[PDB]
Amino acid sequence: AKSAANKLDWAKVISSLRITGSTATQLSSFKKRNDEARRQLLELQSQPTEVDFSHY
Amino acid sequence: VRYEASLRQLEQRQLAKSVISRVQSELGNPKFQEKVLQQSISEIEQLLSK
Amino acid sequence: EVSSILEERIKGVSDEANLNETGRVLAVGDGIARVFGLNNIQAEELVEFSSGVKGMALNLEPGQVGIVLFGSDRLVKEGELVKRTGNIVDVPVGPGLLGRVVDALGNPIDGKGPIDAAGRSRAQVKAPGILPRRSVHEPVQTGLKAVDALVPIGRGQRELIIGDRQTGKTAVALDTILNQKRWNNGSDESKKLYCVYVAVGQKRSTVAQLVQTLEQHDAMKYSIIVAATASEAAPLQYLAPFTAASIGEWFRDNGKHALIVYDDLSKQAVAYRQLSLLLRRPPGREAYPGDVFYLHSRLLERAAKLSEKEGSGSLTALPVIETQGGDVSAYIPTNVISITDGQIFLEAELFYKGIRPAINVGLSVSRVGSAAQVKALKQVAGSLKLFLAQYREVAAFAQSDLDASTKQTLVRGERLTQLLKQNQYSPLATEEQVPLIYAGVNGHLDGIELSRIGEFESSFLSYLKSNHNELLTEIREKGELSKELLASLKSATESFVAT
Amino acid sequence: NVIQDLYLRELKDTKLAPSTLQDAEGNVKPWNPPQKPNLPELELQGPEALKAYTEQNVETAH
Repeated sequence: AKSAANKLDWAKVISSLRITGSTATQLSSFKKRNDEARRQLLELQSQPTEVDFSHY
Repeated sequence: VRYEASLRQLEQRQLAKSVISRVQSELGNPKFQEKVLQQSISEIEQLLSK
Repeated sequence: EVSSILEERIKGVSDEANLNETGRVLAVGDGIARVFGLNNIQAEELVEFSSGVKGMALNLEPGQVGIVLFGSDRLVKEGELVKRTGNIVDVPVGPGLLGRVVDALGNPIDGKGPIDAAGRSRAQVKAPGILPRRSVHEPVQTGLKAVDALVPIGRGQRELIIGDRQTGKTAVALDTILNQKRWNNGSDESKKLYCVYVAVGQKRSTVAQLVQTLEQHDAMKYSIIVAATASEAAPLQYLAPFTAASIGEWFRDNGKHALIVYDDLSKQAVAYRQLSLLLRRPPGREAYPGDVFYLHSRLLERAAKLSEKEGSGSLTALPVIETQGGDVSAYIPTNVISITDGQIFLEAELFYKGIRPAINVGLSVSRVGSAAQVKALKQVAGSLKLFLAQYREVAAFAQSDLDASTKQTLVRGERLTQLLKQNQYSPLATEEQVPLIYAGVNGHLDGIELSRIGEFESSFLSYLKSNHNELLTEIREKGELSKELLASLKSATESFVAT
Repeated sequence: NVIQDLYLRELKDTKLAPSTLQDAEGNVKPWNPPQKPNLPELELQGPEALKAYTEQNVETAH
């Protein structure tokens, strides 16, 4: 899931430990971390999608 | 909704100036006289009830 | 529509003057109408003018009775009929004022309509007797870490909040209201404090922000804000704490507990000064009227922890006094200090030095203190007082060759000081206060870097929430710390501290 | 009484006709409904990417 995405990401940090030359480990990590965090805060931010015509 | 509340307030001030006009109407007519008579007799009855 | 509401009200006018005592203004100056008539009148009675002004009758003199107008001068003029309401100042009281922002009179300034008030009770009601009180043993938790441990506050207590001018004095107060939400939500009415904030002289914009902040934290549903704003008249301002106290009395009388925060009595003094001088009563110290002590004491002794005869009920109080340039020798502060059973003394340097709460716990004292402190928290923070005391002495060692013992103290003290910071408008639960303090007490945090103290707290809390929310719950329900719990707590602390 | 009469007369005899929806429209925010979050183009196409990644990557330790 998302826990896999980050687990494999950080796994690659400790793999890059064993195979230095990381310059795009950070680009992979940054991009997935960012956009994963963007969608979750979006989905929690989400306005009710209807116009409240009940009360208002 | 904000304008709806505003329209209620505007309605209230509009309806206020109509009262000023009606006040001028009451004090103009010999309702001005006749209601003083009504008050007079009303006070007589009331003041007797004391 | 609105018109229909008006027709009903207009139908509701049919009253007639059936009163054998009236007055006619003789001269009106300074909001001190001096009225000719009113031969038989009860003292401080509420009186209604022709211009619909309401007043109280502070001076009953042999020839004239000097009403003080609650209204504006322009309205009143000579000769005006002065109807006698015949009721000494009384304001509606009941459970209805919960979640109601009301002006002093009792009218909703939040327009939530007529108060659900089961009585209108007079504003002067003498203080509970010697025998109607019992010793305090019920804590109240402000959620501010330093306050709850260093200056523990009970219930039905007097305890000053004397500090620097609008340096979020109000912020410190509001925080208490927020932490009380947690207990309030709790069903038992021993866990329900119905808080009352008495906003004196505070501008309507300021009180609007307060209202907004409270509404955001949904505190309105046990909160009452008696509002006497900057614009509100000096008689209303004078009677505003007295009126407020009466609202509190209903809850207390019903046997419940509640907390009334008089903010700030310094402005109450000025309003009374305005009245007194205008009523030509002799001036007194610091140009304040002489019986200002009698008033302030009278107000503050209507807060008490009532005996079990009186059904255990109470009205905790927390007066707020604003220091006029830190002059604590000033007449109004000195008086209040004597009356209060403890004071909390906020220092400007601390505020500037980013310590928020900026409470200087050096000169903060509570005379009831640890009597109504959580047992768990009492155990784990006697030491904390002593450590901090040393930290103060070893403060001056901040500037070369310096004993290791002092340096150890200094480190421990700084980490503790950082630990007791609590960002404004965030309260905390006691069950999460005690673990954090335990670590500091055991000096685990001495090792922890100052910068990492902030990170540590939340992390330790998260560690506790996952790993040992059994401990948190045990602390919560047992309310005491036992050697077995402290054993487990020490282990948990070690494990987290290691990471 | 006469007070009631005065009101009754005023209300009854003086009736407003409420303002148009158009006048209200000016005094309220109108509403323009945002349409489409846009569909981006497929990123890093061709074997330009495939070749780029295979060839570029070789940076590993000794």
